[PDB]
Amino acid sequence: TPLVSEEELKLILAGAEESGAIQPQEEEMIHSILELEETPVREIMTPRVEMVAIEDEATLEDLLALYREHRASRVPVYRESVDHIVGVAYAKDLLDYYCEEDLKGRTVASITHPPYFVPENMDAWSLLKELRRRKVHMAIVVDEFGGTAGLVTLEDVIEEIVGEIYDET
Amino acid sequence: LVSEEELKLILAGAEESGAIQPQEEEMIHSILELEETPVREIMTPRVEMVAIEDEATLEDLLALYREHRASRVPVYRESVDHIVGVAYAKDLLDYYCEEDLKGRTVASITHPPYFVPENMDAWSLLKELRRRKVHMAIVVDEFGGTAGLVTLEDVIEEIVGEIYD
Repeated sequence: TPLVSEEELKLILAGAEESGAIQPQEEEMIHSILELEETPVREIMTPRVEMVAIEDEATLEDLLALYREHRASRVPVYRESVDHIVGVAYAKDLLDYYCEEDLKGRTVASITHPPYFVPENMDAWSLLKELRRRKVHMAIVVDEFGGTAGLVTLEDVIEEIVGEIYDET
Repeated sequence: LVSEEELKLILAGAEESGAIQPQEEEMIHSILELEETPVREIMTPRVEMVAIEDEATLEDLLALYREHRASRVPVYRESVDHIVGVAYAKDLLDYYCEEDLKGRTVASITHPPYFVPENMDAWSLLKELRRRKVHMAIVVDEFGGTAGLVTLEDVIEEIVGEIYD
């Protein structure tokens, strides 16, 4: 019945927290849902200078060594430099070859998944929708000149809703 | 000071005013429904669990991963009704093929389990998973048997919808 703007809705959500009608984390999650459409992926991505990446003609043994050193479960794959991403490799795919053959016998290109590119100013609400329907849960973020701006994952969006939960061990 | 009755009317008013689109309001409703969802309704039941005995070798675990593709595997002692931990398949990458895989068993890499009752709500579960920094819980029945398993992703999918595998 009441005519309610999105601005008013946010203010009422704070009032429901103070009223104890909703728990503080319930309010924060609902508020974060509302902020998704206003959050560009540039603010939640792993930036280019912080991402773990590997060249396409490296071997699965190099990828294994990379995993043991940095813990990155998903690794962008590039040809000449990190500004030319040609796909994405998953550390867990090594388990299909580990101790079954010499990991030096295959290149990373042989297990690479096709990349999904999103611009820096895409909003996190749109990103959530796009990521959910695809079999790869990460996107390569591209700057306004076509270079690599960074990486963003479905997990990164989820964490904006529920907070950080757990990472490594 | 806003009552819980008003909050539900206001979210309804907000969709009808154009403030939020229906998917957004579906997500918000799911958030508010988490405390009324028992883990029993979102868990993988015992009859669909993939589990491994704790004295199986790391080689057995690797073979099981290739057959069934589960990244996290409950670990049990005598039958699946005595879960003693959880094994993470990528931890295998940290062990050498030459002797660790037949020299070690799943018990060498198991993480201690977190047990919850069947009627625990998904809101309480989410908070506990956050506090304990684990992504999985073993759901137990009233008699201490294994009812199933429930994961952080199970809860997330209640909020955002199905995630294509």
